[PDB]
Amino acid sequence: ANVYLTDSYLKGVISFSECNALGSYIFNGPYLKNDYTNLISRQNPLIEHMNLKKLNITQSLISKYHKGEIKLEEPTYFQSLLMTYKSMTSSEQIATTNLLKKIIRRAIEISDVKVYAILNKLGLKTIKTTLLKKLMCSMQHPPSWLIHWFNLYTKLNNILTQYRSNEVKNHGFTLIDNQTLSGFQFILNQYGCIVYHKELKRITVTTYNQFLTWKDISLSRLNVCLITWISNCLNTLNKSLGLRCGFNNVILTQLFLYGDCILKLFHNEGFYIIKEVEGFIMSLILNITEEDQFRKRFYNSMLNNITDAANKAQKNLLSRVCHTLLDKTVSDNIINGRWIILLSKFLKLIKLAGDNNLNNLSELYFLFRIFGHPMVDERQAMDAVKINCNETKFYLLSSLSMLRGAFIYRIIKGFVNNYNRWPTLRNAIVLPLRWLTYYKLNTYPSLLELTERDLIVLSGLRFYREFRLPKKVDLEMIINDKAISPPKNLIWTSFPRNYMPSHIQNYIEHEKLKFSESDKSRRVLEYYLRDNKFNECDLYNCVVNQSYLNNPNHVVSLTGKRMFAMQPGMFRQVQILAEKMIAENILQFFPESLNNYISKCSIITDLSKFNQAFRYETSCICSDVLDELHGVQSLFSWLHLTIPHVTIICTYRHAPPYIGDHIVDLNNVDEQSGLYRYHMGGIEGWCQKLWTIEAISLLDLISLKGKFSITALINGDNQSIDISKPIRLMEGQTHAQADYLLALNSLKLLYKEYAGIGHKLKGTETYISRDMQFMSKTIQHNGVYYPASIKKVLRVGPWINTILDDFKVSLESIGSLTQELEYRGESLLCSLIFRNVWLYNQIALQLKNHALCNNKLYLDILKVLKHLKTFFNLDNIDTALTLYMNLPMLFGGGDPNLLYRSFYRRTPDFLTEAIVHSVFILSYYTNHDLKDKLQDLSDDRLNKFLTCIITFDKNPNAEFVTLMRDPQALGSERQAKITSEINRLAVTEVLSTAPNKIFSKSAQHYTTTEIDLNDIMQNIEPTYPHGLRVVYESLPFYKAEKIVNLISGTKSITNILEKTSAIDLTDIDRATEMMRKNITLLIRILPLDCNRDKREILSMENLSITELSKYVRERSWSLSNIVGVTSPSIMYTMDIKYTTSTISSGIIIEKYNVNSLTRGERGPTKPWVGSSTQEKKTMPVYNRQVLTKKQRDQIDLLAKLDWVYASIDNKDEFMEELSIGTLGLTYEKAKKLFPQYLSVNYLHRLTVSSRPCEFPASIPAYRTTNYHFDTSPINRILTEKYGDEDIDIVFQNCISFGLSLMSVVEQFTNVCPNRIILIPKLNEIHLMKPPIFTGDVDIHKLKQVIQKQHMFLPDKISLTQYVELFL
Amino acid sequence: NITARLDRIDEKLSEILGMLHTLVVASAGPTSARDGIRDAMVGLREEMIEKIRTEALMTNDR
Amino acid sequence: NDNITARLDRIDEKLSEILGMLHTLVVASAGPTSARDGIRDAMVGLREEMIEKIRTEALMTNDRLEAMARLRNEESEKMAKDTSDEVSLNPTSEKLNNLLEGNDSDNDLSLEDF
Amino acid sequence: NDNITARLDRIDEKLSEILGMLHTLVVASAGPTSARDGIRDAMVGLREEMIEKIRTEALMT
Amino acid sequence: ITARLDRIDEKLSEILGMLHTLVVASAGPTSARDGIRDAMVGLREEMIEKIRTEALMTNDRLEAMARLR
Repeated sequence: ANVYLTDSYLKGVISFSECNALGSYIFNGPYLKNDYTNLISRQNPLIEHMNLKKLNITQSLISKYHKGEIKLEEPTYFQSLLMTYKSMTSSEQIATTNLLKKIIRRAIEISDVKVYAILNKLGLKTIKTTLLKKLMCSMQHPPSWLIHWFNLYTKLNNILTQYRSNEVKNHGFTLIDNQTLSGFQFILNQYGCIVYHKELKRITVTTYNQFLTWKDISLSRLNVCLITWISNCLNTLNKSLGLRCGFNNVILTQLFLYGDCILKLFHNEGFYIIKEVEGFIMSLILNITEEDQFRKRFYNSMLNNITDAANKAQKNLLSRVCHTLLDKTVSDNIINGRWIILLSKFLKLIKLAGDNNLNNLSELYFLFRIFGHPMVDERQAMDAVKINCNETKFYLLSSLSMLRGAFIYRIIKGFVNNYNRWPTLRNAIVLPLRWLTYYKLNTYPSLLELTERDLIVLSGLRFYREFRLPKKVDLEMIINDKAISPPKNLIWTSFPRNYMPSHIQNYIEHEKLKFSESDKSRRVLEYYLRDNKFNECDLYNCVVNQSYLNNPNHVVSLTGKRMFAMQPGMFRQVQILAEKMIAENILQFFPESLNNYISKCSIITDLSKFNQAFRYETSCICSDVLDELHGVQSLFSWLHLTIPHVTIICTYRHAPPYIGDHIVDLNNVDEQSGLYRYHMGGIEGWCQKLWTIEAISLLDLISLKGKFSITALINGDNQSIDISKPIRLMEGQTHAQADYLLALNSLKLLYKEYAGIGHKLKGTETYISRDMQFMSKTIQHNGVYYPASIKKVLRVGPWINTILDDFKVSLESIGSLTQELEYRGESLLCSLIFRNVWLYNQIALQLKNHALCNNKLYLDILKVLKHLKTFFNLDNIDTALTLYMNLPMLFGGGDPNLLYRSFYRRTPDFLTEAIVHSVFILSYYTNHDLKDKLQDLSDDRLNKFLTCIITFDKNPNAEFVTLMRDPQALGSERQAKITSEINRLAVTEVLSTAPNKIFSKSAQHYTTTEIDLNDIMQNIEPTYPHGLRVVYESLPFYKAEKIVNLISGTKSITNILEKTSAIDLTDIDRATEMMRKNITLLIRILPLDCNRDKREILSMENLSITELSKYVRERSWSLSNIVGVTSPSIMYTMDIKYTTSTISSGIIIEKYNVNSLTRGERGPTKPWVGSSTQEKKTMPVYNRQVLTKKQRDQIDLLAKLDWVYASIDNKDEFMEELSIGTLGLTYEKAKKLFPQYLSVNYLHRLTVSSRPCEFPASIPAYRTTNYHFDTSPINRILTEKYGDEDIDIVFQNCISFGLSLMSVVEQFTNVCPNRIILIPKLNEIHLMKPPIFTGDVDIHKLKQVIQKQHMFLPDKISLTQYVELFL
Repeated sequence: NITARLDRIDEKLSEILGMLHTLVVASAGPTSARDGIRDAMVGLREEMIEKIRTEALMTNDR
Repeated sequence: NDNITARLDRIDEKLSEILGMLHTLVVASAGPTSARDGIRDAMVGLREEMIEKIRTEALMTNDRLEAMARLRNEESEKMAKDTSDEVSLNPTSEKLNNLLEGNDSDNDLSLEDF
Repeated sequence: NDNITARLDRIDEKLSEILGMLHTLVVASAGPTSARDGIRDAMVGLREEMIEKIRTEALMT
Repeated sequence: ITARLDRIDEKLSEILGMLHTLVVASAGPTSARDGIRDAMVGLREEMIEKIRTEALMTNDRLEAMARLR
């Protein structure tokens, strides 16, 4: 009763060693590399490889190979073969061309509804609009390149779909298909892929992940061609509709072909050359943005980088394939050196595609994930990092002293800035007399008056404990869905038994009897679930006692996923704790961890391999400061104290080491490829924030040594250094020469100091610039932003980013991904049409091919379409599908992107937005005017819809705990369910059987805790769901709920404690039932009898959509008043005008740009961020470093509760029990730590996770600078109607609407309007005054919730901790 | 004048202290943690001494 | 009294002598031994006695001459070329640049023979 | 004198810390296992005497 | 009298000697040695004594915070 659902997209990596093992066993020789993997695979092959080799088709192919008839090639040869396939003539051609014509026509017809709605609301007004009629005339003949990529993708996806379906139906199914892709024969499992080309007499062996990568390549190229065709047709109709980039697609297809030829000529090694082309595109960008010296230096460096990569690729290929079965596969164009002609032509095609255009050049970053992924040799990457991590570094003691002193100076300075005093010094007698004055005055000198001698003096400072370690572990930070490394003694369980020697197998079977079930887990989740002796103070005791030091169980496991490193559970705990302590205590002191001329330059360094150069002597001189600040020892120094004593092993399944007989300890196994010891620290990812703040300290030290200002910004593996220095210009020296000279000297100094602390910068990682802002992978020149938005939507396809192929999550992912063509690409129509192409594919074409729900979802959607045709009196099922694909997913429709999302990003009421979207969409059929007041005209279709929306059978169940979990929930089965609600009972049933008594006891009391949590706040007669969320987040049930919600997103929840990758049939049935109910929801929301023939149809005369939304939300919960949730929809409330009325009386958005177009331009105004008005709160004066972060978060939550619910009849008892239960203090003691809120309206100002903090527009930030808004004429109207009374209309969204509206009107009319005037509908705006809450909180139920889920309560503020608070 | 000489001597002594303390901290590396001598080179701190204090005041019941 | 000045002069002489030895002092990071059998302590000797150990293969380092140059506070030609005003092209990158510059179409490579 | 005496006292207190750090460096830099085990045993004795001292001076109640 | 500069100079001479001892004890393994455990200062008791004093000064702060409790 267990099925296996394989991947439809490349999620993992393509394995070099899996491919090598399979192909070496199949062809009985070294396939890709002469290493131990091929030998062990030929000596003792896996059962799944033996199954592939023993097939009849495989036996015949091996017979042909051993006779010399077919030639063995590398998977990149066949990638180039596949991406060229166009064999079959006129039959697949007519079929594919007809399918693509149909998809494009249907996508334009579905987009017509929204385009009509938008043009009718803006006042600009099967296909009704003229624009899309012209577009349908333009797009009725798909070009040959698009047809080519679509046909290839369709064939590969058909092969994959057939395999996945028959693999669900049958375990062990091997697909053998030589008819789908004509000419190729595929032999596909999850354990291997054998592709054989007959007329070329070529055969290759590869993996399932490589077939997934090939299908992803074909999909990515189809998506590039599709987006570019849509955009080019849109720009032919209107230069403002499409994207700002314009691509020739024959040049793009030639690019694809030439990259494929580079990957076929150079084998797997050719991805070096492919990767070095980002530098070429950046050089083409800098030839436009930069000045002669900077651009020339970058161009020469880039050419050297590309040719060095190509020479290294050639050498490595020739050295790898020399003693393998691929020795005769290297072309003569490699040794001829005539590969440089191919590379030249590829680069020339890239320069032609860029077209000397920043838009094309920034968009061309999709080329880097359009050619696939390389097979990464795991042992070889191990060996590459070994030489860097075993090298002895030589330091001047003064360099280490200055680095430690700069770190200590930044600590002192940030501590004085944030806490108004120096840190507590335990040896303050070491400061001469000049620093004693700073210490006693609680000040510090600036970096200018600072001296290197000062840093050397500060390096001698030691500290007392300022911050405290949490005593109880945060289970949210320590639990995840990744894998855990086994102990050192159980490290051989990471390889197949066939690949391990017999003595290793006997030793494993004997050693499993000496470890617990947590130490034999292989997963983090089950590592913690199986711990029958788990204690919440175990990590704290391990850190205090240094139980991680000299631990025999320590090992570092490396996996091909850039060599993702793993270690056992204890040490992973320690690593996560050190990183969390840094992130939450120290990163506040390092805010960049997120004359006649002043020279300026920019230096960009790659910090990806910065960790490998770090030793104890350089990182722990600062980790010791962090240890002293936390009263602990070696917690932040744990890496360079423990890792040098362990063994670094490559633990990929098909990359085992050679274990000499009689040797069974990993620390005794001979050092070899993929196995070495004495790793002198620098594991990637671990201790990353420490090394970031050390880089910031070194940058301050460099700024002090070079006497120039530095504005650093270290974002992950890339730091940007803005350097400024006031110079005096020499005789005839230009500003550019001065900037370049500053850049050169600063580069010399940066190199010198990094080499002082042991890091050898290389010319390929670092480049100097002057003005070009290239940070966070975004091109930004002269204030204008240049997006790479086609790169974000390369993987848009049917079953994307979903669990068990969930239909709804797939639609939502398609919409969310395709929305970046409008948010970044600044094209509403291109985003819309692309999204509709792929949504139509998903719904109409791929829904009948579900791997687990074979065609039940399609029959359900056909039922829904017939119901919609009967309800809305539509012509056929095509009109019904067009309507379904435009109805909101809240009501059961298939539209993931509501219309408000095109004008502002956030909203405080999803129900009003869904109703407004439905009104705007149904105006396409009812011919209602969106510029008029709602009217009854002749058509009761919108009347019927609204009647069905407000009329339903009330059926509330657990309303308060549901409004706690989701303050915007509906109830009475009026909305679609999500997987966390459907799966949570299964999660708790599974957790109740866990050996860990924390999870077990929290899951056994889960139903009763929910029943009590529903009773706590059930008699507070005005219902405030956001205050309910604040109550819910202050209780320990919230952490349990987060753990359960994390677990419920897993595949096969029931098989979590079963040690299997299979999926239980009960999980499949649960997901199937959920999908079917979610699909057919729109039948139950829109009954054919309208649910009321006694109550007549609703009258839309003087109808408020917001009053209707409030009524729906209250009736669905059978409550009387729900406050602080319903808010008007600004897209609906605002009437759009372009001429000044009698008196303005609206929001006036004006264009300050002088041109009639503002896309790609910047204006004088400040960017619009959103940034809702914040609270007014008085912070009490106390020592906050004495409290942990969770304790201060709990204090903030309890202060918000004292603010919102200050008027309940039980407030003293409520707050007393909350303070005793969650903080351990009495209410009179805890209240002295509460921020006191000066804002009267908590319905406006309350800050919850369930409320948006910012309200941005659906427009890039650079573009908001072109427009000026004026909310003065609307203020007088709002104050003459609601004088000094608060109302529920959001201001930030009202300006976001106007800005995005200016942008959209420019898109649709090819001219930006001079002004736009938003006139509000006053009947949609209501008062939002904070209520007077009546009723008593159930104190018994509150304390029973606290007592049942006590295992997740935070640390209590001690007496020892409370006395230190006010010293 | 003698006070200026003493203040310069104190500055030089502070520099020597910084250098020698950086040396002490950098010399307490992997081999000192392996040999169990690192807390003698870096010092005892708040958490370990609190552990000592608890061990000292709950021996049997006192 | 000419004695306090002599005392302070001797004191400042010894202080300068201590600070000189402290500033010519090089730390070699702890790492594997020669026989790859364990880790050796961090070594701290004088700058010349450490440049001699880097020279005489006493401490195994990747780049002997560049480490010895950095310790000697001299700029080796590798970092004089990494931070140089002009970046010179390799012969391979010279040929690639000659191929790229100029729409002379002298590439002349037919992809169908591939 | 006030300034002279205070400065000389601070100088002596700095020299004592210098000598202590040098004692640490010299004792830990001696690289046989003998000195390492001696430091470890002295550290187990220091913890024991600390525990007993905290106990005896807490017996004031 | 300001004749404690003699003691200061004596301490500086001790520091110089012990610094030379440290830089030879770090790397004098081959020719400055015929066995192990060279003739040196080897006085770990002052190290243990400074560890004692510092741990006691930290315990004093802990005990003061406990007294305030």
